[PDB]
Amino acid sequence: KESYASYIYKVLKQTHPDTGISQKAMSIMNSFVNDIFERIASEASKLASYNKKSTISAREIQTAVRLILPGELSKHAVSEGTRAVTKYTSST
Amino acid sequence: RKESYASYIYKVLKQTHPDTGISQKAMSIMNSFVNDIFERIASEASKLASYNKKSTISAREIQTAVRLILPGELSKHAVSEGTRAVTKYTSSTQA
Amino acid sequence: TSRSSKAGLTFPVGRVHRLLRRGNYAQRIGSGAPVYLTAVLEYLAAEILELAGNAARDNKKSRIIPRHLQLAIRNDEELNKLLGHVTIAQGGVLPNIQSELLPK
Amino acid sequence: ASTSRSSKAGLTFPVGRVHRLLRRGNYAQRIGSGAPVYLTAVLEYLAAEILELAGNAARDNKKSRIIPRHLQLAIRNDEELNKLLGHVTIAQGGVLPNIQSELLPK
Amino acid sequence: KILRDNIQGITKPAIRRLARRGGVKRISALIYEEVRAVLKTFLENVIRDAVTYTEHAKRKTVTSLDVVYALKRQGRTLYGFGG
Amino acid sequence: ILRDNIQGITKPAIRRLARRGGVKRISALIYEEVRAVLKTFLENVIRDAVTYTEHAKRKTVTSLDVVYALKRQGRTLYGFGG
Amino acid sequence: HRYKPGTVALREIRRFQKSTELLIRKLPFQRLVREIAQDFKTDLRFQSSAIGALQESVEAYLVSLFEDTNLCAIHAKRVTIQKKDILLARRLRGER
Amino acid sequence: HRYKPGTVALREIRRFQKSTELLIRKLPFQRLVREIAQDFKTDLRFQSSAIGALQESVEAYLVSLFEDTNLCAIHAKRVTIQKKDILLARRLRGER
DNA sequence: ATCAGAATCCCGGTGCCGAGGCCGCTCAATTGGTCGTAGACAGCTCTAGCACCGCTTAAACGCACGTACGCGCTGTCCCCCGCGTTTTAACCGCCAAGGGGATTACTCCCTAGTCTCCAGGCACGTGTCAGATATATACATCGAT
DNA sequence: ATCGATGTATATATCTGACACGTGCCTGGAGACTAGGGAGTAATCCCCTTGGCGGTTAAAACGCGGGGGACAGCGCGTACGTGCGTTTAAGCGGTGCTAGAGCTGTCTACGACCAATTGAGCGGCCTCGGCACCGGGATTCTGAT
Repeated sequence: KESYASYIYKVLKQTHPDTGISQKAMSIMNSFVNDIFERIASEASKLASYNKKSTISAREIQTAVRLILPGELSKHAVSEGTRAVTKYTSST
Repeated sequence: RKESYASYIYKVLKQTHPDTGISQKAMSIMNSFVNDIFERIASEASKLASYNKKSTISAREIQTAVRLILPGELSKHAVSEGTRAVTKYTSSTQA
Repeated sequence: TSRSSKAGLTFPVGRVHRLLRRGNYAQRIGSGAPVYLTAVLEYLAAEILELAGNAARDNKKSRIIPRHLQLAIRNDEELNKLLGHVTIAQGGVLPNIQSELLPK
Repeated sequence: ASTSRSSKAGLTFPVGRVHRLLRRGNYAQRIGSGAPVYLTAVLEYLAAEILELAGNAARDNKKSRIIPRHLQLAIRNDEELNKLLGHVTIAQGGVLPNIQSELLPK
Repeated sequence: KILRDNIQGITKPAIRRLARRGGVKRISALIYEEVRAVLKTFLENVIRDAVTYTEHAKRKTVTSLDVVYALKRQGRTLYGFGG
Repeated sequence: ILRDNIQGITKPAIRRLARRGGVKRISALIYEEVRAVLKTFLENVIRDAVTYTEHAKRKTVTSLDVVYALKRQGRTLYGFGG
Repeated sequence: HRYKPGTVALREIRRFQKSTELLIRKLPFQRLVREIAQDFKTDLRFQSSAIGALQESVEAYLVSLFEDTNLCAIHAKRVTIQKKDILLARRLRGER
Repeated sequence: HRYKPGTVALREIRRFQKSTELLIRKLPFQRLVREIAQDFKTDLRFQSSAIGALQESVEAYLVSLFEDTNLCAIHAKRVTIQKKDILLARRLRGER
């Protein structure tokens, strides 16, 4: 049974390398990550369906992020996403 | 060619009310309502099939989605109408 | 010969089956699912149009306009619950004045 | 053997697992190459933000272990995440300590 | 056994504590019946959705995932029990 | 370029809106709050509609974009397509 | 002669509850919509039906808001609606 | 040494707003859940975590409802909450 | 109760424009055959949900009593309604232009599908330390004077 | 002002169970090759969006008088909060057992796919009748008497 739990622990130690996290908080974080993933994926799928497209690419994910996330969070998530995509494209 | 339910909504209206007419804006409203209900039921059935690790949408999933979405009287009547249609269809399609 | 006539329905069984195949809902789709879905849609459409026709008859009209659909939906508790968050264009509102504002 | 796609993108969350979830989730017939990377980066940013606010809340309470109460404080105290998670209930989260002014003595 | 009268099990002090967490300072005596009725309605809705999910899953035990999906269906998303 | 168009929603229009809502008597300070509520709701709907338009690489806002944005906001509009 | 200060308001209430037309003039609403859209993207164009859908949604939302404001005013043993009534109506509906 | 009728109530408000524990005794809630579920399907079984999730959701919903009731009681220049306040709060939330 | 005037309802006439019907066409549903696979069913395991008993003790409950607050009444004054007069700009129609949205055709590169391999992540196991509990205690706040 | 009660915060010590680390494995992710079709781009056309002119009239703005409704103050009585003794059942811990969740194996019915056919449904054109607008009499309803 896969979960985000180990990755959340790594991010937490990367941010604050002296605090632990309870199991209930781990379950809450995993559920929050799954919920956000589901919302973004469903929005991107509907968006690609409206425009008669048959593929999910970076642009639809960017537009879905701009749709769900509030303005400051949307701007920062878009900036980080475009940074990661540029890094991956340069590295390939 | 742009598809819609408008030409079927008229047949049902003439069946239930032989003499009443209906404007174009009501066609748009009824088409939107039918599309909305269709998309709601289909999405709910898709999620239902995804929860049970299945890959087929059958009458079972659609019936359970109908029970979930519609209020109690509408759910019971829609289930009765759907099961009657399905039993009539399987009665005929091989016999 | 058509699947709607075989099931005794007026709604298109084949078109609903194509829409279910193209909507990206599941990898496979059973044979009776489109029949069930068209039966449910036909019943709901019949209920809404019957109520709209009755509302139009009460208004002494022979044409169904958005006002009649709006009245029919808000005057039926179950459909109002089903369509609570839905707004109908050119539908207006239910005639309802609070008793506290009525005069002496 | 070769490097994980998260290391190529420079992220901690698994890009390949998100790609598998996108393929198996019945969202579209095709999935672009950069879509899982973008989604992974967004998820990592959101997780990092929540954990930063939860860690700050835990340090304020002089605690060294993040518990659901600190998640509730972090989410309900920030306006953006409260808009994002306004319809979300957190188990064992409690409520914000807010008292109406008229109920106070005098 | 068949159950009959367990709605009174939500005692008056329980309602008073729930109101104290919500910030209510002073409570009038007819509130309790209304709160019990609201509880009955909400639990009936959620239990109907969960039992429908369970009956679809061919199971006889209401799994916590069923309740989580039932809550999500009505928009009352709950974190901490999966999904 | 445009200036102060929230006054274009005149006081009699708000009065007529309140009359449909069943309001019999209106305080003088209601109008500014109603204009602010209008400006925020229209800002949200226009933001989502322009986002949907920008995705399709279009320069015109179609009725379908507005209908989709409203459906996303949780208030569904019937009779305008979709 | 003059009607009493209740009566004309009630007549208007009945008249506008019986009808289905749009209450806001179309050109002012159009200009407001274009001004608001000016802040997100320049040189935008609007289909007429899009502006009509926007106007219909605004009419429904404002009408529902005024209904809720009337109920929360009647709760306070008042006829007249104040700014605080609208604030309460929006706070309880989860808009603030 | 009787306290004035405000001050103990405020102490309880601070105590339960700093706390997190479940406020409803578990066994009566389980029995109520069983009684309610008995109607839809006989001889059912419940996982413990399912009942825990049900109780968490109920407590959160009732806390939100009581906050809204308190707000609409404050609107009427009162402190005591009456049944009409709960009715108005549910009517504005958009519940039946 | 009355009566006059303003508003609404109803009844009939005329018009007009949008709904209903008919016809050509085209492309989307149907049918028939083949093939892979998925889910229905049987069977085995072993987990956990239910039922019970016993002891404890903390929460609920019933009642007495006091007092703070809801509610009804009264006076006041202010500010919103309703109507007459002036102004202005919304709307309809008509024309002109141009630009961009939808369509079609061509191309090429990007992703599904399959294979082969291997390393990371996840149950199982473990140990140790932060926090829960308990206890003592200090401190600030409510209350009565 | 002030001190006593009192709950609440604070500091320390034992434990404990829950969290942080190690290990082995196995299955899901990465590299490589293939085809093919979906998406990017370029040209076209026409329709449908924007802009301007004019009038004219209905709607918005403005002034003003006044009345009725919001609001503040006051009295009262009763309903709810607080405290205390009693009792009741919730909680915890152990033990039982059996129903049923969960996993695996098998196989056959059933649904994806593909090519040919053709007839149902959609776009366009035309017309006439339902409804709307106008107008005028009838009825209702409101407010002052």
